[PDB]
Amino acid sequence: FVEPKWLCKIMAQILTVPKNYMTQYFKLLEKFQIALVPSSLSDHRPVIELPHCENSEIIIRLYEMPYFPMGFWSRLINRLLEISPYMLALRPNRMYWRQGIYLNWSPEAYCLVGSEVLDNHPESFLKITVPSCRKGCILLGQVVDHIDSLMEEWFPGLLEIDGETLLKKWALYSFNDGEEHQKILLDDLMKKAEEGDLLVNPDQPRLTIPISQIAPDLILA
Amino acid sequence: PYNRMKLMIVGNTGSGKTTLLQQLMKTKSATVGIDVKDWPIQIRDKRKRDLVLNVWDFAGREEFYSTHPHFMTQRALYLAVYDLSKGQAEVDAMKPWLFNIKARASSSPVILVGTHLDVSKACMSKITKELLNKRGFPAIRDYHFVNATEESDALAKLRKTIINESLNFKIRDQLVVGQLIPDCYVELEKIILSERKNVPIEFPVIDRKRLLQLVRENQLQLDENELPHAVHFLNESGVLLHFQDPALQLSDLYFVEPKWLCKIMAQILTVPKNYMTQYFKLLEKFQIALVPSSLSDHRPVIELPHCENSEIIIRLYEMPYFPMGFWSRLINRLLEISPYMLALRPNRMYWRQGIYLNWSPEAYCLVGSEVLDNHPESFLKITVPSCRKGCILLGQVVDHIDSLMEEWFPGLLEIDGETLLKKWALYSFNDGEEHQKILLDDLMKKAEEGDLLVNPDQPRLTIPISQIAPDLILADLPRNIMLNNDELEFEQAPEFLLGDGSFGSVYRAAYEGEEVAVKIFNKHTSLRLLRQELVVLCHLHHPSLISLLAAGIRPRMLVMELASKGSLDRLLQQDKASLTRTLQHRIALHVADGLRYLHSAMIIYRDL
Ligand SMILES: Nc1nc2c(ncn2[C@@H]2O[C@H](COP(=O)(O)OP(=O)(O)O)[C@@H](O)[C@H]2O)c(=O)[nH]1
Repeated sequence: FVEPKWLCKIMAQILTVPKNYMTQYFKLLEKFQIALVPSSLSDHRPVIELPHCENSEIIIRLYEMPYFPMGFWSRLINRLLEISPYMLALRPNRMYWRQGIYLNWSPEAYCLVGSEVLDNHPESFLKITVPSCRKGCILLGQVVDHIDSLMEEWFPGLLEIDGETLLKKWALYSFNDGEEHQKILLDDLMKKAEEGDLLVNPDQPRLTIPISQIAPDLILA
Repeated sequence: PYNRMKLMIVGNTGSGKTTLLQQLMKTKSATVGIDVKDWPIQIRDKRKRDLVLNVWDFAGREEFYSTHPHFMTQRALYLAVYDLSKGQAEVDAMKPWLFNIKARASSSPVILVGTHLDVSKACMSKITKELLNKRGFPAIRDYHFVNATEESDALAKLRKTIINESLNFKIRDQLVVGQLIPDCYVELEKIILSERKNVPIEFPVIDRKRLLQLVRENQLQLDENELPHAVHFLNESGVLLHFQDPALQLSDLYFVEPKWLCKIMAQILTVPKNYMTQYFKLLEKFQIALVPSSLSDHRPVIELPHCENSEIIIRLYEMPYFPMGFWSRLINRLLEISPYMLALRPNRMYWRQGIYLNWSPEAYCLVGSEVLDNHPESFLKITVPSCRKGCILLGQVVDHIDSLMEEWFPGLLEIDGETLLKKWALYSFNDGEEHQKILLDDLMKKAEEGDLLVNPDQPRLTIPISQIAPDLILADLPRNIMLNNDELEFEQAPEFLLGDGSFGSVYRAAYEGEEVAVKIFNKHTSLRLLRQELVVLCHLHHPSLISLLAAGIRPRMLVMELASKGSLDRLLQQDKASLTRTLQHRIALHVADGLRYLHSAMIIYRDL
């Protein structure tokens, strides 16, 4: 491509609306993240009543950052497009919007990534919900690896240590027996340093939780 | 004579209703709820029939539309005001309302009223006289171009027309305005009207004990067993509202002064510590609770697992518009009450016009409005996988929708015959690879039950009617049950082979070499009753309940095991000596075991 302003203008032409290069046109249209148009995806979370409530049947992980980078969700959705299967086959149900994916195989083999906003917190979050079963652990591993790879490849400044690091990965655990609520949130690096044992324990050590059912990407689960 | 009738003032937002009403009753702010009132018309003619219309000034704004179909009845006259100012398009903007008057109250008059005559476009009578007269619409009987905010010969003629058109109602020559009632009913109405004043304004509700105390404290001779009929009749006339249904805990509370109830319930759609639970119960009864309205109206992209025309089953439902609270009642009805198995909670993704329950990549179900090109009508496409669990889901969903239509919107099924609701079934002779599923009206396919296949002009192609409409052929049930008609040896016509006299239409036949008792459920009725009985019977499996052998569509029949010694009643009549103490005990034990198993499945065997 010589004279790049023409390429850039032509590629951005369709976001407001040579018979040989149609296929190359579509290929580089996907390379610019224009193709299913990832932009204009209604921006509105559709109500989703997951099969599994109960703090002892789902695994949550957050991803905190001051704002989502510009083309973050587009590249993420494109990256997660059926490239994260529970098994090693079956095509899953998928319900995209501008800030989420929600692949869903079965009532025990689903995965919902998607922005979730909290009260009294101007930051942005990327809560990931996943069932506690084996297939769930597999999905959580794949999703976390894809996100981490995207961050390291496109937005390096979000990982540069000065140290708030501008990206604090949380892991939501609930000592509260699953019945009670308000999952205590623990920074991921602290739990990594808590790999010496295989459990987490509160001030009252009668309670305990295995680190597998909190962050099964650290312990090889 | 009961001189009381409901006048309902329907219309769109901003068009003059409360101002027209203030000038109709000469009674010299956006409506919230339905704003009930009542004005008495003292007719000065020789027939000085002092009638009392109770008006219902319906709110035009859309957010309240979910609760309006609860307050649209037959024994009522309708107005329909439509703001002449924005002419030629405000008439085409109130066609939904007229279609809804048609669906809910199919035989009630409608007096079109064009307000805003001061500003401007009176040639809107053209579209009124061409498109709005008889093409699927609720029998318009007068049309006035009136002003509001001032009385004149226009409003005078409009008021006189309301009076006349009220008195001459005559549903099947009945003259609603002057029918007869037991005098105790009007006495009860007068004591209720007096109780309207002596009740706290913050809570006008009255208690069933307070009503009993009131009817006893005066000379009203209404017995306790008579009160339901009376209070329900006063309910129909819009005096007091009440809900005798025991599913709710409200039957002890009788809503007097209904305008307060309606306003209070619609209060939360714009935003007494004892009745919090009852509050929520009747909030769900009005379809307010998860708020089914304000559900973002935007279909979220859904990439189903299964493309390919030979792996999904489609069914449409065509109608000119969706009725007012249609999708709300439907979503509420489909709320996990349609499981693939007979357990597991499925994933659910609601929006304002869809549900999409989803168990597995082969056990999903997506109901939801789908709009087509070059078709102003509305559709209710239902997608479902072709497997067994899919067939089960399609059966349940179709039955729920059909039930809702027959219960709430009867006018959408009344045959004149376009019928205003044409259920399609999408089949694809195109081998599944190719596309453009040929659409076949369901009734035509029902008449194609003589065979078990559909065949095109080129009969080399064929499709089994199971993989098109498995609710007609008995495939939606578990445990495929058709009776292999080659092995049945039934003879219907002779009374020779009646199972016995007065067992219904149960006959005797020999199926697969053994004698069986075959009930002929065939009649003018549809497969509703047969499929209901087959669903109930298909999963019982107890040694003290009659076992199901087969079922057939040609004709509609049931095949069950044959009890050789007949019913117990005949034994008690004919051979009393055959019963001994051991046999009597065994019969009692077996019937007790049967009832025990039924109650273990939460089923009530009505009479025994
Ligand atoms: N000039 C004029 N104004 C009208 C007429 N009818 C209604 N309006 C205006 O329309 C408004 C009526 O609002 P309303 O119908 O009560 O709203 P609704 O309760 O939602 O139906 C008032 O502000 C009136 O001034 C009319 O015939 N002539």
